[PDB]
Amino acid sequence: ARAAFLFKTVGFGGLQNVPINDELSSHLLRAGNSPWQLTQFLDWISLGRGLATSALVPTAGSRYYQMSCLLSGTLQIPFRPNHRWGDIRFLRLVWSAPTLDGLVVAPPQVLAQPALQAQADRVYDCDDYPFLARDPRFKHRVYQQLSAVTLLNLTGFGPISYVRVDEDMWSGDVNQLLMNYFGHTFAEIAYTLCQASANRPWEHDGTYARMTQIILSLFWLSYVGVIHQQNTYRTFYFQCNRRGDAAEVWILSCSLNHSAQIRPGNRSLFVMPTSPDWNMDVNLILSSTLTGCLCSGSQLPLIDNNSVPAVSRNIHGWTGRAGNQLHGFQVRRMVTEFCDRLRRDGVMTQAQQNQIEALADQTQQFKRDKLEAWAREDDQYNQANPNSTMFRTKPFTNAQWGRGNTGATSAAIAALI
Amino acid sequence: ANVWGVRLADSLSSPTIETRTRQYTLHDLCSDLDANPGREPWKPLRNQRTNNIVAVQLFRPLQGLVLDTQLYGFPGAFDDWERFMREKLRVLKYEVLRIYPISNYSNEHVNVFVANALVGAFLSNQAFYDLLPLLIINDTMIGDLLGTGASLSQFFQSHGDVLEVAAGRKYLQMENYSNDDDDPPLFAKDLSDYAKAFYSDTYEVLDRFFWTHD
Amino acid sequence: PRCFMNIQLISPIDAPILRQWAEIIHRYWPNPSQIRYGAPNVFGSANLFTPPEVLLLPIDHQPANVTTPTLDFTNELTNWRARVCELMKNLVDNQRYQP
Repeated sequence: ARAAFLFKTVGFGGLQNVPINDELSSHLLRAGNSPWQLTQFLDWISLGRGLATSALVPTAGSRYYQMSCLLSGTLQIPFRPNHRWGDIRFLRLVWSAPTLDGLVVAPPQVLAQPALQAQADRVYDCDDYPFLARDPRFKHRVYQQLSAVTLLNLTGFGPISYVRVDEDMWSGDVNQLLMNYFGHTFAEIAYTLCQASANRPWEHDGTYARMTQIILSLFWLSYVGVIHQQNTYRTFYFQCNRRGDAAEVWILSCSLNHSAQIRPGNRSLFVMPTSPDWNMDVNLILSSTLTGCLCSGSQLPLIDNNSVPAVSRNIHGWTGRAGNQLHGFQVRRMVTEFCDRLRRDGVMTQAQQNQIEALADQTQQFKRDKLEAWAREDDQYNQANPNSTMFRTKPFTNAQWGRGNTGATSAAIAALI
Repeated sequence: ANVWGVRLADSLSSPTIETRTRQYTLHDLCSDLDANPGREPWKPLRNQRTNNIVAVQLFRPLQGLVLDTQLYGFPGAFDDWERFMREKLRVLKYEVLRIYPISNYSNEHVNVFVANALVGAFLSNQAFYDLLPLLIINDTMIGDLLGTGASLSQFFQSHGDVLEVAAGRKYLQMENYSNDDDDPPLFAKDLSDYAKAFYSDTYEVLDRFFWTHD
Repeated sequence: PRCFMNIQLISPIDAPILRQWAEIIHRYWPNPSQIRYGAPNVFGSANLFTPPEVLLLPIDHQPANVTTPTLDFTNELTNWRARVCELMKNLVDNQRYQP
């Protein structure tokens, strides 16, 4: 499938250096030395029915964002034409391994030394350094999160699911494996998968590939509300009736009422949003998490160069010369279209969708306001902070509070049955 | 050019020219089992003092020698070895005839590696009159050699879609050897165990497999 | 000593015995192989001297050919005791053990 492995190092819209401050690492390295903080990252969700929030990190938006800033700073050292490990600070940072592991304070001499400079947009290959280049396995392991960084990094905007629908995803072992999780919350099986590859990413055309395909696909179908109690996908569909809020629990169900048919014809596409409120959502992060493994086990298609910023084009590992341009939206009009075509089916009443929209856009308002306020606070911080710099999250613009451009995309992603 | 102790070219002599390979068929098998007077498929080499034949290197397919010499049996005289050879050969000739008629067909593919397993079984003086249709290559010996699960685990052994063997023998030292200044070494390719190689048909899956192999 | 791995350091009639000894050994000392074990997702791995999920053996593994017991007498152990037995034989063939 894929024997080529690369990545890139983040750029900035105006910062002369890394904005990472040791404080972040510390409050994360309070335990251990890992470069990936997967465990409490995932557990920091507070079950996702609500979020975990702090001044240091109010959202896993912020969490993973600084995770990224950190690891961007981290990689600086060992990875050069002059590859190496040990005794050169990156804000007192030192690894302790030839496999480039362990993270502690610089030695006294190394505390005095100047830190390694950084550069922006520093794309590289993940196969140059020899040590890990001897162990395929830990290499793959790290790659599934190098990707999680990279993909979100490649765009001035958010994450993307590479949704794919294909028939062979029906098989005996398949529906077998399916059977394991009836009446099950998406999030928990996501956890199981994080496990079942963190141990070992399954092999290229693994059973579990087709599975997670089913998972994310049915997820997004319910997400748009594509399938439902009557429009059913081999009679399976998640639920979360509490719609209108920032937390959903979509769960497997079988409908013995009507079933919708899958015509032949394999299809797929690449979805992002256009509202930077996703910081309440998690499902995007897990989809990212798994799609990373999908890459690290299976060589996957690429997108058009024009689909991405010019400086970030023609990437062997990610940026091919063709591939379906992204698909953006905003959750507000997302649930709008969702409930609307649902009632189009006549399984509702009008006041239903209406009372949905009320609370939904109420929440939209409030939390956008909170977002912008925290932005102001961080600005004043920077003003007070000539030397201890940071961005809680990927900096944004109000220009990102409008059209989802999702209109025809509705029918597009809808015609994937 | 003088590397650490060696002094070599400073300009090339490397050609580019190559040819095409042989394909194997029935009368291929036959003639190879004919040991053509004058076109015999071996090269009996010698020392280099008085140049006395003391070894041979083989032209596969005649290989498949996998076990201890102490079961082989053959004289210390060159000619004697060859006549005993010719005898047993024409015997197994009559045999393979019994199995397949000379006119049953004309020419057709057969797994050479299989033929060499037969070589070894015969010379080993052990029975093989049970692995017989397995000779005939229908389309791809890979699936053919891999269809079976347990038989004669002493030539070949299958693990998954893999077959694992040591390739047929190439050299043989004879009974006049004396470790002379004129004795070029075969490098232990005549041993009853000096190597192991492994096939299915493809790189990647075994490249996977090796995380669980030395 | 060097001679301990150098059979050339003695004449094979000055001491034919030890010469054939080392020679035999170099040619026949038993051969090792390995095998897998268990299921990783339920057992894991503690093997760190070796690629994951491997299990060596000082011996070569030989599969069987039918579900019944097998009548086997070409074993490197069979052949092995045979080796040392004939070594004794050749030994006692000495001219000097019959006055």
